[PDB]
Amino acid sequence: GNTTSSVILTNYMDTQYYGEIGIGTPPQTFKVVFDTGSSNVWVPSSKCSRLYTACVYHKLFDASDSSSYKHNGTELTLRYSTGTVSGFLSQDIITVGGITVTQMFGEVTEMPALPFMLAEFDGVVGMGFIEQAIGRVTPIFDNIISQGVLKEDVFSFYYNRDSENSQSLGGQIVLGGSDPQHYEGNFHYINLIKTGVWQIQMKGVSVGSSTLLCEDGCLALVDTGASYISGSTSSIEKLMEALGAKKRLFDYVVKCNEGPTLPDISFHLGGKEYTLTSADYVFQESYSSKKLCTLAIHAMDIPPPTGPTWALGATFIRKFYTEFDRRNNRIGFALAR
Ligand SMILES: Cc1c(F)cccc1Cc1c(C(=O)N2CCNCC2)c2c(C)c(O)ccc2n1-c1ccccc1
Ligand SMILES: *[C@@H]1O[C@H](CO)[C@@H](O)[C@H](O)[C@H]1NC(C)=O
Repeated sequence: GNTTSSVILTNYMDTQYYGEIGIGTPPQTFKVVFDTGSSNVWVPSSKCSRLYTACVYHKLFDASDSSSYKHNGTELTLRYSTGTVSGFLSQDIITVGGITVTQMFGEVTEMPALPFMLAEFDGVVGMGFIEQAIGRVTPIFDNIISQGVLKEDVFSFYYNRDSENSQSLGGQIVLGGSDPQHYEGNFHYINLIKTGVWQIQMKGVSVGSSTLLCEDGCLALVDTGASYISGSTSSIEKLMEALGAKKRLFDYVVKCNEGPTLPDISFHLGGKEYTLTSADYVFQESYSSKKLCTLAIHAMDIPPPTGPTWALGATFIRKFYTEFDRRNNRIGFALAR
């Protein structure tokens, strides 16, 4: 094809980057996360019981008001690291930044308050492969590819650092290419181990001088939907000990005064070193000794086949403009701007 389509994203507190999609005729609009760590499209359904408070706060899809709706009704359960959703399959017309696709998506009827009440987004757009799609439903990007409209069989992610300003731009996804306005230098491509998962080989994690972890290799899933960089509980508990961070219920803290003194964290990928400074991974809300600052790193035990793995989420993507190459089954990284 000849076309490139861009989706503008909203940056919510550096943890959620969401765009807009339209479903049905006339379009019903939803705030969605474009997730490379999953392959299914879902939105909350009007058929969701209002005893799920998450369904009371989010925008619901009503099939009754869509003229393009095609019923299916097959049940589906989508299990994620942070929680689970259930619903049934439905078919309709989806609009993603100028591209219109006939897509099979989940109408969510069971949506727990934890974590979904914390979500600013209503639904999810899975950017993974059909190999990871629950119910073997064709993912949205495969359907866009089938239209033969895109210049390249690629998609890119730009996540902005700045969240507290307007006119700034929260982020951007480019379908069919990369925006050279948002990166500098050249892409360094790392090939995927196998097709089916946006996962690459990682050959070490360095805290300061020493390569404290992942010597003899480990895995790294490049997940656009993950707020933070994650590792296994054992890798994390070890990394956090090295930094001097204190384990809480869910997230790790450090004394705000100690934040800028923290050592650099480096990730060995495709023979290159991808380094994060303490400015990149500490939520530096203050410098007070009497205050605690959160780190944009946490533990996540991802079960097999995918895991155990590290996950390079928004924390990593903010520093490195990421290109997802479906044609050559590789991931490209470049310094973001
Ligand atoms: C963001 C997201 C998604 F895109 C698809 C499915 C589930 C989630 C929820 C969700 C996460 C999640 O389970 N996944 C798995 C599939 N790929 C995306 C990340 C998640 C992860 C793993 C984190 O390390 C940190 C926050 C997370 N949020 C989260 C963020 C903000 C508020 C509440 C939760
Ligand atoms: C739902 O869609 C799938 C497409 O893979 C089809 O094989 C199945 O029979 C459908 N069920 C209904 C009730 O339309």
